[PDB]
Amino acid sequence: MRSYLILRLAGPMQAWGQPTFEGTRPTGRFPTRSGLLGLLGACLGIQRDDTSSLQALSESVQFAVRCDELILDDRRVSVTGLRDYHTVLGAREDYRGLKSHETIQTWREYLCDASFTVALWLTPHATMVISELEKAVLKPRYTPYLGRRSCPLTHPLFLGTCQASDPQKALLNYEPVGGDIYSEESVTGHHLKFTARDEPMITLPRQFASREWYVIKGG
Amino acid sequence: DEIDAMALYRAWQQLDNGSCAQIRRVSEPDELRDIPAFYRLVQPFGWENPRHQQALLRMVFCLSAGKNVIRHQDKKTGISLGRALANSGRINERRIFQLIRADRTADMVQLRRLLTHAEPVLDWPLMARMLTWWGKRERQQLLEDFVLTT
Amino acid sequence: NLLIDNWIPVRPRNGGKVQIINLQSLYCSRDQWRLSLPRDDMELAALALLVCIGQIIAPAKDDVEFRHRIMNPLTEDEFQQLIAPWIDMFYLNHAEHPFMQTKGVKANDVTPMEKLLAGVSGATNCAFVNQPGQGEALCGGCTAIALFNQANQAPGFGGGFKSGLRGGTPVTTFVRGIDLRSTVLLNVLTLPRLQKQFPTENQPTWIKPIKSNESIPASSIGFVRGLFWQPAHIELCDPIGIGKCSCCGQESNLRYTGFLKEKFTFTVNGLWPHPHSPCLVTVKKGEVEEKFLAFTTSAPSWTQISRVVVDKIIQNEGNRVAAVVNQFRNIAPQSPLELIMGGYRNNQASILERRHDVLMGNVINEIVTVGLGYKTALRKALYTFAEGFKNKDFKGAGVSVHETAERHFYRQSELLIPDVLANVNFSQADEVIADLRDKLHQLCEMLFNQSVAPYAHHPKLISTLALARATLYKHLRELKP
Amino acid sequence: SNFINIHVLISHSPSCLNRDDMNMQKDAIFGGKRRVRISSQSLKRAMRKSGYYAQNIGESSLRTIHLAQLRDVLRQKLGERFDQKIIDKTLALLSGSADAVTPWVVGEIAWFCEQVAKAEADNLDDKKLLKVLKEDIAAIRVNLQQGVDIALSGRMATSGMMTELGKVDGAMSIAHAITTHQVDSDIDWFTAVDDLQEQGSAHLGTQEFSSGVFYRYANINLAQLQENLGGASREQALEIATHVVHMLATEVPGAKQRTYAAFNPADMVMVNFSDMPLSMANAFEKAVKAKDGFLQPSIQAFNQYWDRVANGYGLNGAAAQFSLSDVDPITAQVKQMPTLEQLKSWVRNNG
Amino acid sequence: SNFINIHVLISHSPSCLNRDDMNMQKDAIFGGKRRVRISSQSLKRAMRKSGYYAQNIGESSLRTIHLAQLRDVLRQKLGERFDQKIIDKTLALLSGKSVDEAEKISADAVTPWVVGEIAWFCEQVAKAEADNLDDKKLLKVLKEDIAAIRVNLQQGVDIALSGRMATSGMMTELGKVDGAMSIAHAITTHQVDSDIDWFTAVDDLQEQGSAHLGTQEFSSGVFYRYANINLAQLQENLGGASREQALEIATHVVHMLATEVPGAKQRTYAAFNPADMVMVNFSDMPLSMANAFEKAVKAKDGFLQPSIQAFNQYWDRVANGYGLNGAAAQFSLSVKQMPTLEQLKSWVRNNG
DNA sequence: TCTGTGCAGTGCTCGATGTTTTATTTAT
Ligand SMILES: [Zn+2]
Repeated sequence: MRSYLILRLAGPMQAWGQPTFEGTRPTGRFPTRSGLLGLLGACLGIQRDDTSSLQALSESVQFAVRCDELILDDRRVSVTGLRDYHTVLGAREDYRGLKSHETIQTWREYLCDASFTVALWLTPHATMVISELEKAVLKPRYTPYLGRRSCPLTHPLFLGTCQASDPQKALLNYEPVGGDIYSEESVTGHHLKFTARDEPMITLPRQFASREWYVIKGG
Repeated sequence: DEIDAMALYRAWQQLDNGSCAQIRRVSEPDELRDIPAFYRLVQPFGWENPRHQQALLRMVFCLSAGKNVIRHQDKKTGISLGRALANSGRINERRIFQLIRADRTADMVQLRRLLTHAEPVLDWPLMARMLTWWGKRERQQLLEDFVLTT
Repeated sequence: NLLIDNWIPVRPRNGGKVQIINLQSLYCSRDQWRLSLPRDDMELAALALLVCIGQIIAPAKDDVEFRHRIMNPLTEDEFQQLIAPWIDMFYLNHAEHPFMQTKGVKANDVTPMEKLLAGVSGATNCAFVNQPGQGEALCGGCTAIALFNQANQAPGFGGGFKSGLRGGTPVTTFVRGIDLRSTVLLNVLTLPRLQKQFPTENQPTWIKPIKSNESIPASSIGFVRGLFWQPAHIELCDPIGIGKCSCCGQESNLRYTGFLKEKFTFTVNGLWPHPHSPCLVTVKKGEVEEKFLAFTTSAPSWTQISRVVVDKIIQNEGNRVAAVVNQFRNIAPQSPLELIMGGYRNNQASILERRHDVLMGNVINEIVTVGLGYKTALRKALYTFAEGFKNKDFKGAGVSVHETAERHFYRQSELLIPDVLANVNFSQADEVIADLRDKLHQLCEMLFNQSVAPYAHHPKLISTLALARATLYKHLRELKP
Repeated sequence: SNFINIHVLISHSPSCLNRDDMNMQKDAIFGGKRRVRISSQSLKRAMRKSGYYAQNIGESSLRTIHLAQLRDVLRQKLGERFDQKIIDKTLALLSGSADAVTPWVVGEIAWFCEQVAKAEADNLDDKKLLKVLKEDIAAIRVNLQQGVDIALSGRMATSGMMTELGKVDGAMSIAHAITTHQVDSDIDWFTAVDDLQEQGSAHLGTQEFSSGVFYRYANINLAQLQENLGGASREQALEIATHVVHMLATEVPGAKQRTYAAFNPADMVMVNFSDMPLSMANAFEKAVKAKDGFLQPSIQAFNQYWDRVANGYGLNGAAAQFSLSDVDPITAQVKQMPTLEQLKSWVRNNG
Repeated sequence: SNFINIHVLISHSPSCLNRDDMNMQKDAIFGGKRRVRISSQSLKRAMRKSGYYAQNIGESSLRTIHLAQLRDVLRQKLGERFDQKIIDKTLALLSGKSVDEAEKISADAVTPWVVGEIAWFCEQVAKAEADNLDDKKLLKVLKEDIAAIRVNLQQGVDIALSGRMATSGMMTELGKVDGAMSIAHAITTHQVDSDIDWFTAVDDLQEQGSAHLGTQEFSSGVFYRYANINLAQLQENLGGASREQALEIATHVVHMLATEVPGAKQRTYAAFNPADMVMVNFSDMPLSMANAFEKAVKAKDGFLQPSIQAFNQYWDRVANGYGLNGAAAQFSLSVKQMPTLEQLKSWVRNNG
């Protein structure tokens, strides 16, 4: 049995990116690999130019994300999408200089009434220990948020720690149970995969490599 | 669980002239709470259950326009209220707007005035179902049915 | 040289590290490769390049040989034989005929490499939302790929710059294989069909240049001149030394940092029979008109199964499959067929949206079929509203509410897809599809109300609104089995 | 603790404070019910462009950054990538005893060092360098005189920042503001009477509007604020934070305010320190029902929620609350402030 | 203090002072309760079209979209000062539309016009072509002194107060005005369930029944009116007027906000009621008192007394909680107390 | 000891222009 660090990602608004080079900023259904690394990298004091420990975090940690349905008054509330018409005045026209446009337009998608429970474990050749990752989520250095800085948390990042055989068995200890799980480690009775391009290329800033979740449906 | 709309329709139809007149002179739905004849009419339809009270007030207040103003006609969904008001060819579209925009109690007052004018032929259990909820959705569908008929 | 030296970004089919191979290593081994770039649109551009290359160097003489080369890699001797007469046309840095370029471009300034990076620039918001310096130094492979992408999939740089033969932003549709080698071979028309496809000047635009302001009959263009068509006057600059490519992140001896361009126009009359794109068939007057498919006001896509969505739209909605797809169906009518596909949604030079499915079942078809049904129900209802809005002499965005709502349809329903796909199996299929219907039914009502909400308390529009909502529920009722 | 949480409940009269590209009020689904929304970016700009901000943040004492005093630490920071010849040449041409240095200052100067290092190698100087880097030099000089604004709100949409360390986030994080209650918006059907037209108007239109008791949430990263102020003190950071508390209570977006005029101050302001910053939005996840207004039940729902989860969420730490209302108070663990100024002083004094 | 906040509590007898597309009373949800509403645009038009405005401020602007009709008005009004050719080109440059002899020429949208301002412009146009100065450079010159243009708004003050935008012509660049007065929609301090009047029209040639039967919504209500004036903005909008000039204009707004009532349905409902409480307060930041009535006022010997009381209590709560100490005065019929409105107005005229 | 015409040097606004769109219409 390995040690797991259990996290809770809850808030009225979330955003988990999909590939884009456009003014449209799309969200997926559950947290990304890159987004979870960034969240951890925020709790730790990692700066954007520190590629060394940026790569040390990525090589040390793997995730498992469970989608949690909001239950209210014994009624189920579904996750909905939200489109924000987001404008910027005096936005940069070039990457150097002070010339700017009057108005630019962007379109940003959010999730509403979404909540997630994240299982976290160490790779066989990890650098850090779950003990110091626990410290980081309890006392973050940079401000933690759900995808975008405008999206605060309504529940503490830290949920618990535990020991278990597989990520599914670990997430079982924490209500609410029943949601679909996406894991970096495969579990025995499941064979479905979820393709994604959310593996941050750390040697190539703001670029992403293809990878795959192992899909584990809830009962 | 659900109000027997036709049973209530029949009960109102074979009501004695006295009890009928006592109910008809009401000027708004809440005044039915002052009428003894009203309680006896709706008691076998679940009045003592608070769940049914607001619905029964609307239903009976619409009926109170008269025994012969609302003519029930069986399905061939069945004729909705919106289509039935348009079928009369007597009601201006502007009065339908004013009806569906009106707030509480005032809406029932204006509705009953429209029923009096239109003397509609409709599916009464279908109208009762509409009166049970009477949400914003039902009011918009009323107006759209009226318009789609004309 | 694209036929000789390494430039193809690959990694093992289920392996790890990226390695840069050459065309011979691909054609002459049972090694399983898959393209690997940071961008899906560039992976598709690369495959298109490879396919167009394999289309001129090795068309099978018959279907029998076609099936043979797929199961059996060529020998290095056969490969060298086939590529021998083509080496002269695939030089990046060359004296008189650079690959897809034009020597002697008259330009006052040097155009940055980002302009070939399709979407990194193009709109006034790009500098604010995108990461800078993606095109400071491009390797040889990425440069050729980018050039090929600009000539085929991307819109022109701006005024005075022309787009590809299929038009601006066409949808490219390839038959998918098990690995890169098979996929390339699978999309090469055999010699017989090649002749039936193209019944001319068969020399490239960078060897036999295009004359300014000339009118060109489409039938007067050879298949290699068309497949490797270059509508723009572009000339690369002198590259630089060893370092990281700012696009792919790989090390490269030569890295380009800029290029020259100039306004250049002409006219291709008629429609060139490009084999890589599906098209729409319309009959105006007595003549038959064809239009290559493109993501116009929406880009139909779902996570994990976008290729299936696009496939069904072609299969069902006057759409016709690509010629390379038509070939595969004839060669193997009973074999299952999935797409490798991509395209852009654009506002002239600006790229608004990218949708690409690049990876190397009947329930999924059923799911997509159901999805498109609700999509169509929504469109007919809101088009009914938009037309009535127009006929009522009203102005504003009310005349296109069916466009926005269609885009929102795919994005809102995409959120349902992961859970649907996760629970699909033999016994649960009918149940999860039924639940999907209820969800999509509810979504259509929500989106209808949302699209129409800004025009509440417009009494003159009540008959238009009522007709539109009645239309919606009529089509929604026809969808429940 | 490192984080300051700021919670505001503010009631607006009929208005349209934030709208989209169809001129409809912005909204959000929360707890399955529609809430009117004022976006993060709208709220933050109302603060950043306000007069109060220009006077207390834009004209701060820590505003100015002197490259002269930073020579030593810059000399050792860039000393392993660059030698003092270039580092000092750069430091002087940009301007014409410091302990620490702001991260973006190091990174942007390091970029200028890369340019002059390549300038000496390419064997060009005089005006040629100052011609090429004319706009770039002008850019950083402006930024060196807006240090508190940059530390608090982050860099501007056009800043001329060049490096990754130049991607400067704000030390304060502002959430989207949403109503505590469900809202069905009203519609204003309007005319425009033409002075030269006899029959009817020259234009007709509609405008969506509503009231709303909004919940505003913001947090401040103190260490980040200090670190981006060249290593300022906790006290100096707490002084900045006092201004944020004031603005989140009083500043309102200007949209539609000329014709709807919803110039309302907050009725409840609460500040609490923590190691983990949390929004108390789930106090209203079950949408607040009206009982003699929405404001009183909202403050009540906010207080009851705090009493229920604060302990388990680790919201032990200094907490204070200001309120215009006499609603039954939170747990006694929260110190009641009778005026806003007393609340702000409580923040200056570290709680 | 740059802002002058104005607070009015005014009670109306049964009436229908402002209605919508279906002739029903305008309303709004505030505190979860329906309030009867009078739009700010209705208030502003009632003031600018009033006799008091005409006597104390001057001429209201000309708001129109019909340039062909405007063309003819200017020719009749500016004919003895300029030749018809100059008048036509001036309108053409400002509106961005071709002014010929067409029966119908339409602007982009409804736009407020000031004759005196147009008169000032055609001077420039005349001098422009006289000095052989083309239109592109004429615009460049005029953009250099917008204050000289804004001095003409002293002939059209309602624009200086309420603003102007244009999307075509030189008005895009030269006529952009951000109004100095902010004003809210008047809402009732209490919940209202509107009354309905069931009426008939008796036909003198019809002995049986009436020729028309109908219904008309109406109600009473104690309304809260709020407005503020940005003095510095008002001075700038008047081409650099003095504070005394701005203060005097503000004083007329105070008077009108307390006495001017929209004319709608007044011929048959006659709710000609003056305000029962007026409150003026100088501040650095605009302050509305609306949240005094977020909890809807319950009746207690009327709505008026408990409304004024609710206003006073909330005023103290805000002043004590936010430590506000801007000058303030209060006139009432039911903080410096003013026995008469006139004393209140002198107070404002004298910078508080 | 300040200032004047030439620059060099360029920061621009100017305008014509590359492309390409359409899908519907209740219930009685
Ligand atoms: Zn590369």
